[PDB]
Amino acid sequence: SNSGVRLDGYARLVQQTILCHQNPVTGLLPASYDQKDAWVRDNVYSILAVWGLGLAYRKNADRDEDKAKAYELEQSVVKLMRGLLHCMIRQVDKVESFKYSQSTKDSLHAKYNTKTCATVVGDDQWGHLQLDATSVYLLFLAQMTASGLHIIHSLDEVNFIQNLVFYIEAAYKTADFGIWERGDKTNQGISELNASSVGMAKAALEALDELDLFGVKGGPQSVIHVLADEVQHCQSILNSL
Amino acid sequence: ETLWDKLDHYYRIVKSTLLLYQSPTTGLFPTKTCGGDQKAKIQDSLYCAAGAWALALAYRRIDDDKGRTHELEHSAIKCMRGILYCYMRQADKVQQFKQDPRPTTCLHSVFNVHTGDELLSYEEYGHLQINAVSLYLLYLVEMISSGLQIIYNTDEVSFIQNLVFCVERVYRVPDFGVWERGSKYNNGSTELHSSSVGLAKAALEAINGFNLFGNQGCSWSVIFVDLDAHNRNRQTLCSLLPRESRSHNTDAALLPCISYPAFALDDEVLFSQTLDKVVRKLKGKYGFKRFLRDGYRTSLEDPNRCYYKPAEIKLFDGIECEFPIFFLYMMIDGVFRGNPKQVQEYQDLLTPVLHHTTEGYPVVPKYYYVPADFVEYEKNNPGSQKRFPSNCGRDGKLFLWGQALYIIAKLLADELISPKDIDPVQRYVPLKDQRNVSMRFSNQGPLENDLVVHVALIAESQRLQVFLNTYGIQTQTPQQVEPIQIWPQQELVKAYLQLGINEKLGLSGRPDRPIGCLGTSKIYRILGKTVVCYPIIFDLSDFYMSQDVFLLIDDIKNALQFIKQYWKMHGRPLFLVLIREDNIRGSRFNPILDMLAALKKGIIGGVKVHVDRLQTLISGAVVEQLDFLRISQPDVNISEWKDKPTHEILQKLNDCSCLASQAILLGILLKREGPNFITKEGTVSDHIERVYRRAGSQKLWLAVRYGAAFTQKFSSSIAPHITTFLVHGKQVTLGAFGHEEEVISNPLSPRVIQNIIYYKCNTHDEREAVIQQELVIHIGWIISNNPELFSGMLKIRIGWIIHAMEYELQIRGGDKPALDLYQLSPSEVKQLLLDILQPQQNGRCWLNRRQIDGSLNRTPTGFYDRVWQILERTPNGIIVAGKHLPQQPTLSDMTMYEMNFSLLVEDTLGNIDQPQYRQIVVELLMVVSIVLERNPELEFQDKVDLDRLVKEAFNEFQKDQSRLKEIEKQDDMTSFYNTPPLGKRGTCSYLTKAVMNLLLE
Amino acid sequence: ETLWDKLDHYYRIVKSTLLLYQSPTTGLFPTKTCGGD
Repeated sequence: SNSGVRLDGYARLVQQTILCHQNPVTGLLPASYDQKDAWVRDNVYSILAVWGLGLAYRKNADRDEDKAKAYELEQSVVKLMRGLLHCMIRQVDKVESFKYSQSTKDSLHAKYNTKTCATVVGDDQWGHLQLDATSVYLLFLAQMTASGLHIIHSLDEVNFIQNLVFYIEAAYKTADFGIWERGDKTNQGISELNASSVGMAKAALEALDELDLFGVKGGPQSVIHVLADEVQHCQSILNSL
Repeated sequence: ETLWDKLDHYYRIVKSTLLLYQSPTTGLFPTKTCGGDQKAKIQDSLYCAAGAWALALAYRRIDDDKGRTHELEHSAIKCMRGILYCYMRQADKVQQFKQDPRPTTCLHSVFNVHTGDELLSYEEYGHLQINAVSLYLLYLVEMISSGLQIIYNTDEVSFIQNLVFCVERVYRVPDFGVWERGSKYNNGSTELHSSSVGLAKAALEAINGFNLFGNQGCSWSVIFVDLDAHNRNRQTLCSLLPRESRSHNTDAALLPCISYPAFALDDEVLFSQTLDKVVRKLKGKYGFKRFLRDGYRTSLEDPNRCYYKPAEIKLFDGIECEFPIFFLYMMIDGVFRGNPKQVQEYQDLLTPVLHHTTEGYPVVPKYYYVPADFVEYEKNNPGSQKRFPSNCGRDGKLFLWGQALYIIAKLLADELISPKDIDPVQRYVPLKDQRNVSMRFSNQGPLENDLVVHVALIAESQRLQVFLNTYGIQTQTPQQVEPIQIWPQQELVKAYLQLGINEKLGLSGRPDRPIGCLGTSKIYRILGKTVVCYPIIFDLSDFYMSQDVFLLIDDIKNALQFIKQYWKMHGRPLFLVLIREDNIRGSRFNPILDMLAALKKGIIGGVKVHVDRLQTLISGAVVEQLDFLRISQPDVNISEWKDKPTHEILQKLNDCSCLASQAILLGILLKREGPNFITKEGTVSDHIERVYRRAGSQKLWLAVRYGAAFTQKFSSSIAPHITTFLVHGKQVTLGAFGHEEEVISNPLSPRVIQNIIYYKCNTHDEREAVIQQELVIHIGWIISNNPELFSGMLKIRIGWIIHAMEYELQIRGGDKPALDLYQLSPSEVKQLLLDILQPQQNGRCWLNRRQIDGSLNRTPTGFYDRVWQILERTPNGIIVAGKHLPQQPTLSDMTMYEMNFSLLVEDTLGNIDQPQYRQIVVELLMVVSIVLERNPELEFQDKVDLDRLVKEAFNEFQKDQSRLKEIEKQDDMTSFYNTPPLGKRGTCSYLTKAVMNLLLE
Repeated sequence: ETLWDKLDHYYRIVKSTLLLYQSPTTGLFPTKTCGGD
């Protein structure tokens, strides 16, 4: 059929463009070019294509080969998201320090490394403040949890996610470098509030209101609890600016 | 000695006994090995083929078999192909039986062996037998699962599907039985048999979800099954399991159905009880008899009367033949159950009776008979004398079925094979593996029931959705589930109807039948689109009880209980519920909140439920696939307005607003002019439908009932109720009180029953049709959920029950005029019926209680046996209401527990006009029975006149009342009715005094 | 006592002895339960 031919062509294009540099074990694709680093934002945004391909392939599979292909795509995106979660969970001290007071020194690094998931730069050689990346990551994680892709295994990860919720819950009064990593309009960056980060964080906070991470087979303690005042404050700030 | 000698000896035995007389033209064995008989059965050839297949399976274990296995596989395949060709030769009969089953349209079971054509007319053999087809299907699926190939092309798949469709409805049509005689009297009547139902159920389990092409198959080798038919077969088997038939207390034919061929009794305790009863009641020195009082080819039997005369069965007892073939079945059961002692004891018992050929080959004679010089001596001493071998025990005549069973039993005993090899499908499992099987036991274990059922909530309108949300109720509109589609029940029925159509032969597919709740509980995929349906309770119904929310609460609760009890599929069932905006209707909006809040709580009367978004439940669940489609008060009186002209009636209809007058005018117009007349609002039928729907919307019950009677609509569930009433043992009679009544003793087609009831309705009254329908549905529901309530009643009559609750309501009204029952709500009608059905207590007048008991035709427990013992000890007989019950015919025809004696007693007792008089007579009979049983010295000198005894008791009561209360002689015995039977001076004392007066004289 | 009590007791002992010392980073148990090996 024509639909099968189009799906095969799209799968070939995706394989030749994205999947060539998946970097297994770690599961993080390089952030293009010969820089040898893994930016969180681009790595999260580089997944919607394969996720949509798998979602479209699942509903019309009805065959061993197509079901296997959908299995492979879903397990690949699960691998990538687990790789994302590992690097963040390796830095619990940083988020614990950031939970009290706000400072640039106690913030998570924005550019993680390749295999062994180490640090590449110090705390005084890059702007390590990007709430938008964490917000969009949490929002998309909630979305794929809703679709039915298991991403969470251990209960301690639920506690880490709850801590990160408080880590990003103060985005309406916290200044950041920005999406472009250049501070304000000019150079010599000074932290300044931007509406994009607040809009990114508001939907992420709204998404995880009741969505359990254990699927339909969860328990009494399987959901993330969020407030509502912060959402209203973010909405008011966005409307004002 | 190695295995070679034993296998060679078995080969010689088979060649000299079994395969010698095989017909090369057709591959099917005949019934007679001498005289050139041209008749053949189906059971013997199939059993011989199974024995050959088992021998070949045993011989397969040698890599140097020299082609011995190949010949046996080829012979079995040829026999199966010949039987399939013979079955498919007759095609019109299958199509006819699929629509109107009857002995005329029955599939032929006996035909000539030389050309595979019919030889004897159906008027001399019946040809109605369904056990053979079920056993053939089971053996065919067993052989295919073994690894053999029998099906050639796709037309055979369609033929198998049509055979399954035709056999699905075996739970209603009576059969001729395994022995072809059926009733013990042998008069030409068909009755239900439990063995046939068990075999059909086993085949239905076996054929479900199986690839018919063997190793390879994608979508053209599967068979689809309906769960409702399997459930009904299971219920019928369970109800009719203790007794094989109403006329047979026990029979030897119950053995191959609770044994290796079937393995269908998974109850342990009841299976053991039945086995012990059969062994105790049918054990014999030379084998197992067919059944008691069986005059089958005995010495007194003569070949001049096909049907036995009455009272001949009494003379035929004591000379029953012996069949040693059942010893092999018992030995097979013993080895299957791992009880060596039983195997040894039956082998030692079978050793002396066995015969030998000229070469010493074993012989199993068919039956044993007694010479004519020991006819009377054997009666005095059972089994002390010796019998004589039959003709097929010396030379020239054999028994292929018996020899095949003997060799199978010997092969099983010699440990040459294993029980797993002979049962590749795992028909029999032990107690420790009944944990995660399909269609038999649940994952929770046999003695556990804690199933959790999923429930999905779907709204109907956005306004209703937001109204529910304002109160905290969460429902989703149908427009927000765009990927998911919700279809009614008719679409699935149409899709099933489209299946199973063949043009080469002519196939109509699955008949248009409604789908049960279990079938709709699944999720289907049609043309790549998921299809979900809701139970038929939610769809709009023209009837009136669907507008009562209490009835809906009760029926959804009953459906939930049914789903909980009879769900065995893997995965949780799916339940869909819809709420309509017209349902609340203002003040009737609170109890809906109550039920929905209870549903949200999690528990509904001890049944656990789950509620969530439909899309979440759909994802991660198994979806059924249907891939065949792509391949393929009134101011008008009747008397006053009867003679009015047509134009006046039309004007009155046009300018009147009352519903009752409009309905009566429409009825007069229909009766006089006809349904094709044209009125101001279109055709007569359209106007009647419109006014009926308007009455239903306004819910005024009398007008709705009148319109329903006009529309001639009937419920599609009367047949299950009548069939379960018949299988229970009770009887139902349709008619009106004080008028003609029709009695039903066997299941009938819906057309005949509909015609009879509609003719009766046209004869006597107007709305009794809908009242009778509501009464029968309520009674069936109550007996299904509370079977113990209807204990003591045999003949169920709707009209008498109607008169009963009418009398009770009139009594309750008292000074207030009695309310009309046509205007009663369904909840009030149900409450009244449940109140009258109650076992009744004191406080109220005993005359009313006796009237209610007599109207219900209630009988005391043990009344039938007491009557039988009285009749045994009554030399003359009992005469009542002018009817006579001679002792000699009832003693020489019937037995202790036979149902026809009870039927005759009920017919004799049904001539009593006053139900209270009948109750008093029954109590007097019980008193007489107890008194006579307690003392054997006193015996009756002549026939007793119970009317005389009742008159004497009434006169004695009159004298006592005159002595005590100074009451003069008053006519009628209603004063006797008012007095309770027990107390200071009860009726029992007067009955005992009359009894002693009769005994003394 | 139903199976729930025994299963709950097994859950408590497993939580108190086995799953208590699981490492969230790698999911591998250590060879010593004390001293921070």
